Amino acid sequence: SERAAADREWTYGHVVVDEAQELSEMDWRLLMRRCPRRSFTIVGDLAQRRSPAGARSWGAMLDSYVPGRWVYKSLSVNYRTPAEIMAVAAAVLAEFAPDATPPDSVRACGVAP
Amino acid sequence: NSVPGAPNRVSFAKLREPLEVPGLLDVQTDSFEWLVGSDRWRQAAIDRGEENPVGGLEEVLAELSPIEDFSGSMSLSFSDPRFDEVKASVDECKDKDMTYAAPLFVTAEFINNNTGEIKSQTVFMGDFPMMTEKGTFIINGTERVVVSQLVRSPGVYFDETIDKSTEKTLHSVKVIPGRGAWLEFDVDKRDTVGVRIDRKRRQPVTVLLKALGWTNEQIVERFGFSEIMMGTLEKDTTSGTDEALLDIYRKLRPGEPPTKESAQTLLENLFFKEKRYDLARVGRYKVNKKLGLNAGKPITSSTLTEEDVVATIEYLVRLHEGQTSMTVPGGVEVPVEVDDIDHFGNRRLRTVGELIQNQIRVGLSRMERVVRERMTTQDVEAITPQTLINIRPVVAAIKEFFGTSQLSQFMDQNNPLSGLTHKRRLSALGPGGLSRERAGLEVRDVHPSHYGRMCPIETPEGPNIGLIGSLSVYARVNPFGFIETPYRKVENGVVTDQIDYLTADEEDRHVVAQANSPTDENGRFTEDRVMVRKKGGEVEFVSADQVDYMDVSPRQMVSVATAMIPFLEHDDANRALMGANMQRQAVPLVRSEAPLVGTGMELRAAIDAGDVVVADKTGVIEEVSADYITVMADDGTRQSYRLRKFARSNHGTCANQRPIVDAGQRVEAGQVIADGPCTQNGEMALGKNLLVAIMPWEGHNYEDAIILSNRLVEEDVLTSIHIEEHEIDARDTKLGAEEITRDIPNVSDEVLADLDERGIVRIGAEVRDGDILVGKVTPKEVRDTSLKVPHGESGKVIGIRVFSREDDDELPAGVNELVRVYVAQKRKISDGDKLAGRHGNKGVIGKILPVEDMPFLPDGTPVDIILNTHGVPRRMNIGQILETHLGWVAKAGWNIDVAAGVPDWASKLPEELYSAPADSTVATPVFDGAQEGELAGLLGSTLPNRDGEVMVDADGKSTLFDGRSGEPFPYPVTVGYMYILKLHHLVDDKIHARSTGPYSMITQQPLGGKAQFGGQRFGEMECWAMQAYGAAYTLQELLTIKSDDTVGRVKVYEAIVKGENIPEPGIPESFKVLLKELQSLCLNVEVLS
Repeated sequence: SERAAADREWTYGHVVVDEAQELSEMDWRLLMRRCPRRSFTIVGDLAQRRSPAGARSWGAMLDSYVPGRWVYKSLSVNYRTPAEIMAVAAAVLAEFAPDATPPDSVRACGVAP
Repeated sequence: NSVPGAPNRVSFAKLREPLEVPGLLDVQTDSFEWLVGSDRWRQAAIDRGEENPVGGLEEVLAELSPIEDFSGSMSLSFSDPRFDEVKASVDECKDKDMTYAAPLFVTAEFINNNTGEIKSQTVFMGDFPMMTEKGTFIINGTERVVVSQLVRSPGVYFDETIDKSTEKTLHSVKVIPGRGAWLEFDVDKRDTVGVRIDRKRRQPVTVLLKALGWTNEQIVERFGFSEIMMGTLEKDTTSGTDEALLDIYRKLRPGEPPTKESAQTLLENLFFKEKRYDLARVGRYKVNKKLGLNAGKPITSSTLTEEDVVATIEYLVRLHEGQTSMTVPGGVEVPVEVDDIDHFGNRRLRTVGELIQNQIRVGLSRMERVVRERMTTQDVEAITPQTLINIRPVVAAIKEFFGTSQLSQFMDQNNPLSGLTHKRRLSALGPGGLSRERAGLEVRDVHPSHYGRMCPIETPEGPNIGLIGSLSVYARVNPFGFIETPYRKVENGVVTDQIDYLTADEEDRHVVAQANSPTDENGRFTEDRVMVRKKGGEVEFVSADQVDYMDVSPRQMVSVATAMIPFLEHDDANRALMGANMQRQAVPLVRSEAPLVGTGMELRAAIDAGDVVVADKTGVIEEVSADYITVMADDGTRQSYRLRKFARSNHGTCANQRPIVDAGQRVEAGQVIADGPCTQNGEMALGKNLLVAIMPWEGHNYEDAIILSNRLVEEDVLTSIHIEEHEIDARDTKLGAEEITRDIPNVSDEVLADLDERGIVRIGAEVRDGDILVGKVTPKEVRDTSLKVPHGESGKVIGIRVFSREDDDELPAGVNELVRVYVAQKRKISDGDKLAGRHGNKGVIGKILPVEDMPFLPDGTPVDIILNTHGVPRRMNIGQILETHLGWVAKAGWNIDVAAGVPDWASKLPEELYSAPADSTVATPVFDGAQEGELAGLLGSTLPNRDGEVMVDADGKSTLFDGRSGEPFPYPVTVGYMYILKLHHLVDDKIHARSTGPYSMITQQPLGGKAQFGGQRFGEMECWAMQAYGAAYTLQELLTIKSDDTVGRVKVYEAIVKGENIPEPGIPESFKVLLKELQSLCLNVEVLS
């Protein structure tokens, strides 16, 4: 850790990125300058972006470095959060170019908000 | 036995040898045969080998021929080498300082395509030195040995490593040919693959791939499973085949005018053209089996390719990525792994024949350049080979390999075994291997691929430990130069009698068992968990059904000088090393005596060395004299063997042969007819058996010192003859002639009495330091520069060897005469002389005692050597105790009383070993020999003495008497017979002293050495030690009046001779030049007071 953090030309072996939707194209550029082995564990969401730079698309950030090779998987069902709050925040999200992809929440057995 | 005149030597061996000891210089004769393409090797190869057996000369020429020119018009070709009989013989070559050589001829054909004409001639290529049946060469008189070489085989080698800075595990690849340039690849600390074409700047790897005509589509179909290689592609500013070839011709030929065709002809005529890059059949085979290529194919095409330069990268990349399995697109599956570098499936043996092949190749390349120089400057159809060909270069190469190399060594003959281990030697140094940059600590170690191929023990003690070694006794050499050792094929658990000579690569694939493993009914094992080795030497116990091979014998992994150490499994390894390397440097004795307790490997080591004489043909003996022997065979042909008498070895020892046969003796073939310097009846006798008592004496055997009787001096037991050679040359000086005469300048005529007419010394006379040997006068009118005896030397003048120019025999540039005088000295054992046994037990001789004050036995027998108790257990060499015991058991015979059956300690003994007379001889093979049950109860038997009294009990001990006091030592002492060796480390050769003499006139100190008559180094640590005492005057004295001060040593000599107070430098003296030159620099200096 101390050898690496003190160096910029350091080639890592793996790179984990949480809340990935908040990195500018130059951030991904620097990263891929760090990991040539292109072993990534990117996690994120596009509808919950805060930065304006952001990505808005993984292909925009990756096809420049890993074209057609990058795998993509999306979790489908929702179980942790009730479906009441989910409909609340899904019709909240139903604004500003929603194209809403609400994951189907289940097992809500309590008092509504 | 299996030898005609084999003196019986009973053996405790309980195992049978399904394979006899192969020849012991068949590694220095098979290769020369190969080279000269003798018919013996031809047959041997046609049996198991190709149907077109090419030699080593044939191959060289075939690669040379045909010599075409740029115009493809006129061609030259060589073929049909042919050797005519030797001009002289070995003995003549030595007597005359000639060389043992045979003329070599070659058929040269000269074709012209214009006219279709031929001008064949049988041209002469010079005299070629020959390998004597003893495995030697003879050069200007001296026997010389061309020692084999251990070298990295050609091929591809991948080596992981760690980055000094990043401490990052990275990888690499290196392609090394037998001839040409190297080709490396790397995966860098930044995950960028790259290449190092001809060890130049590290440019990327896709550059190459493109320079061979690859499109990114191909680079991405072949690769693409990886993402560091694509990332390397992406960062190739030099996109474009021709831009890449420009990059390469630039990095190689930087700046100078380029060209595309030049580019292709460089990228081709550096790797793919089989005249500037060659992977000999071994490199091709290694590459093929490594990468998964060309399985079961005709290896004929021995050069690089474009498919392998790609499979190499692919292997590398699946290596960095942890992939264990590879499959070239069309090849066969393969294991992905790193390649060890000390392993012997990768190391290979350059034998003498290969070395001489290479130097002949050099000479021929030069002769070819000359042929060309001389072919396009002489009218066509009028030039003939004899005009195109100048052999003078080739001979030089030959005359430069033997005369001056590192693998061509003066023969190491202190004794037969010293020369026989100089030939089965394996040297990791010399041009072609590691020279100085890799004399580290991981190549000098033992590797489990040494089992049966290189001895783990026999390696000299000096600076070449782990570099030089000795080949084992059951080992031979593949044609590819890899070393092979035999094993026995197991099929279901039952040891077959079938042999297989495996090499390390093959061995690592199976489970190789051990020789002592038991067998009950035609082979099957008795146990269930038998012990074996494995790939990485990983000894393990395993079920006897998992087994696939087996060792023919123990003593497989040991050498000659180490299979002649009895009870070796009872001695640790450093002292066994000592024992071997001291058994090499043992001086021959006047009368030789062979060991009572010995090993079975002492008959062959003398037959297979060559100092014995053996019968070429069966027959009877017609005449026997000291010098000549004359045999009449059954075929009627009469043979005549001349014997060496008091000839000087290359180390001062004697080389006297002596007959052991009587007229009218029906000898067989291979039967010993004469014994050599250290043999008796045909088996190595390097020392003598002595009566030893293991006990401390009155301080005179303290700290590894030891005691002797004066008997060993009266009877000339440890006496040895040493001969010395002194030469003087009467060469030109331009002031007249260096003349050798008796009318010496004015000197005592009494010095001119032992000189013959010609001013040379008279045979039979005795000399002493200073005494004249040959009067040589160099003109001035005349001075005196004669040959006088050196310091610390004397002896009888044996004989003389003169070489004149009035015969024109041969003499070097500017000489008219040479005189060689030999002088002999009988040297007796003395206080200081080193002495040893085969177990690393060594010491100097502190006291020589009269026999009347030596511990004696109740029968009156005084012991001959006293050895102390304290050195045995901390040095871990008790094999000598066992040797002592068995020596007793053999000098006093034995009779096991079987009246009531065979004792239980003898239920494993070979019958014919239930009895023996006195002075018997036995054999304890290193790892199959005398045990301790077979040796405990075998000490009780011990037939009584002439008076019926048993002088040694069942524990190995007697009861001695103080020859001084008279009383018996109050405790029983361990007595027996031990085989003891006298060594070249003698004190007449080490005592050095100096008061005055010659200096170096460069550093202006005395010279360093003993022949130089020099002084002793007083160093820095010694000056520290001299300061810590507070001694200032000794230091001043030593640093000024003895070495450097040249105006003080004279004052001192004069003072002393006059008896006046030895002076003192009034003001230091090394200071004055520095004083001047600092004053000269305008820096005032004032010596104060």
